[PDB]
Amino acid sequence: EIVQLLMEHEQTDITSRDSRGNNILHALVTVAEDFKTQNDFVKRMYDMILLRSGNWELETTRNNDGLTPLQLAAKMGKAEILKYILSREIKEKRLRSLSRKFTDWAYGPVSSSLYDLTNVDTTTDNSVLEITVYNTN
Amino acid sequence: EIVQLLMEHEQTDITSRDSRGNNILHALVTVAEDFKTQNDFVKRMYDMILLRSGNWELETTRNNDGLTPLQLAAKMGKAEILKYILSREIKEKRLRSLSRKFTDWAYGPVSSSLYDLTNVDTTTDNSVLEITVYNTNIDNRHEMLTLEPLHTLLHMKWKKFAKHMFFLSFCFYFFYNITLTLVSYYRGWLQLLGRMFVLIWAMCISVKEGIAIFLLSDAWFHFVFFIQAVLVILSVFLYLFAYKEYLACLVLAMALGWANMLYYTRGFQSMGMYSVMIQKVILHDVLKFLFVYIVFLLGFGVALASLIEKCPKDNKDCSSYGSFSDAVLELFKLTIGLGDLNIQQNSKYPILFLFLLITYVILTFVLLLNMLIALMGETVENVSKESERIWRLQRARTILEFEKMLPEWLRSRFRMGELCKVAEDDFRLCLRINEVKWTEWKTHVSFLNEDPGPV
Amino acid sequence: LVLAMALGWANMLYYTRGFQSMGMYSVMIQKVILHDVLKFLFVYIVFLLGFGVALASLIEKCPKDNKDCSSYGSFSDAVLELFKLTIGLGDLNIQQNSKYPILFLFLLITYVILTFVLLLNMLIALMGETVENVSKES
Repeated sequence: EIVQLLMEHEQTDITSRDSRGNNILHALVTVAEDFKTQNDFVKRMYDMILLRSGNWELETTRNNDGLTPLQLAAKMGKAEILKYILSREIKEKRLRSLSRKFTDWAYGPVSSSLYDLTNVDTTTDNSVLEITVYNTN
Repeated sequence: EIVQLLMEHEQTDITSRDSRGNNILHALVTVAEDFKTQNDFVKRMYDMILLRSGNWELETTRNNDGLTPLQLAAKMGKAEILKYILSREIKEKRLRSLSRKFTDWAYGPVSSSLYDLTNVDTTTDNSVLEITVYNTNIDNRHEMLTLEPLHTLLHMKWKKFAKHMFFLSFCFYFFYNITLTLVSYYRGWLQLLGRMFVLIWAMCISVKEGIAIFLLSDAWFHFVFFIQAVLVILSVFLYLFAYKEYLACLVLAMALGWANMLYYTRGFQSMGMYSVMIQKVILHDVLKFLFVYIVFLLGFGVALASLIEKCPKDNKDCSSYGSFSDAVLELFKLTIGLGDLNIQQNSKYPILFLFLLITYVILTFVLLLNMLIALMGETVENVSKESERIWRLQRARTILEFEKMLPEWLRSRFRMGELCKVAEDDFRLCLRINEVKWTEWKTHVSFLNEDPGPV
Repeated sequence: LVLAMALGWANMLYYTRGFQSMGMYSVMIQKVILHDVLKFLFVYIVFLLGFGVALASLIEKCPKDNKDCSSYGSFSDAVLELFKLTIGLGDLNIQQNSKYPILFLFLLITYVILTFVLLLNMLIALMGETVENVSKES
């Protein structure tokens, strides 16, 4: 409710980066240590916030470490949140641009779940695949 | 309801002590055998009673055995009640003076649960820690120590000093037994000083283990160290004298010491469970096998010897298994797999000889198989759980041994207790802990320190 | 050249990691040789050195101008005999050129027994880790 209030307030700054360089979503990604401890409320908040901000600006940012919150999800052990971020399907035609998980082919129980490889394809200076696989701890 | 009535009556005597010296709370502590059997109603009664009596008088009492109900819980196996006795938080500002579990720092899911160490800090003639750890006839000591304050005390002390002392003693003993090896292998001025150091260190450990025995199988090591040092001093005595037995006792003590090295291997976590496995194996599993193997050995040995009793024909080499000891030696050699298997000479019944031998082999093999099957059955469960618990117990016992070895002033400097103020001019010693809970969101109305931060 | 050759034939296991079954097999090899065995080898070796110096000291009696008359003469030779016995090839007999033959035999037997129970316990620890960690972690 308070999040709804703040994002309804005009003086709010959504894209504000902290002294550590992190943004809102970066914090949440630091926060979700495990599914059992929090009963998975954070994914709901991530979803609500992205639905309340229809831009790619947030996911496009980099912290002072030079990493996307997705890249930060890799640098940490965030798993369920990552399952949500990669598997993201939106029926809303206004915000459908955001959903990475597409479904373009379906005759019945069979379907084509089409996914997005932008920063994952091992192309631009790092990748979720490379980052994770070469990560430690 | 009846309790409410009685405590509402003025003629009641709450502090009344029995012919045994116990009071109300002592009795409940005697009766809390298990959570499952009683469905945990006693904790509720303890709580209601303390809330009906706003004084420290009861828990400050001592029985005729000279023990608080808390100390009585330690001498007993009461666990669930004890978690309440230590972890006690009261939001009521009138009775808040009683609660030992304080929470002075909270910004969110993070908080500081501050606990009280009054009788637990190993200070006043006994303590819950010392009492529990040195207690016997209680198998619940593990769950007792899994609690927050005691566990964190042990860890804080290990990170303070004890690890240094453990590695230190390990180094001393290492150099000691190594010097002993050099001596035993080579038998100027350096050797004399080394021998003097050996005598001194041996006297030290010998007197330590002697005092330990006087204060007296988890303690199996003490007697072993004692026997070692005894054999050492005996070797020294016989060395000076014109005797041939000095080498024997010396060597025996040396090998015994290299065996005692396992006790120092008990330090490491994995090696700890490993050594616990050693002790458990050699205690439970093997002894049956060895006893019964030995009686089999004696039987088949006398059998073979009797058959072999045929005349050697003036040649010892012609007669194998002639001496009973030689026959037993051949059998054990065979069980190893070096034995000499052959059609016997100077024998009346070679067939029966062979058959009895084969039967001994087969029986030994299946017997080995059965110590193995018993081993696996016990291990599948006892291996993981019992190892960690018993290991931590041993760790705690040794830690407290080191802590009791030290004087008061050094102890006073190494105290993990940090004093903290509490309402009503109540000053008490405490151990700060910081924990987190992500599930239950409960606003903190009761907190001592206004400014939420480590300062 | 030879040592590198044998080291390479050992490195062949790394290529065995390709196959699914042999993959989990090689993972089991690595996990075993890392966790289980090192404890056994360290503690075995210290036992070995102790009982070795023991046997050598007892054997320190004069060989009588005959090296063959003195077994366990060199510490390395004694340790060799002990490991040979653990294999099961050792020569067990009443020792000559010895002051305390009974003590010698007893120390030897104790070494055997300790080694055996020790082996049994590493096997215990192995199984205890294998019940769960074998399948999934592999």
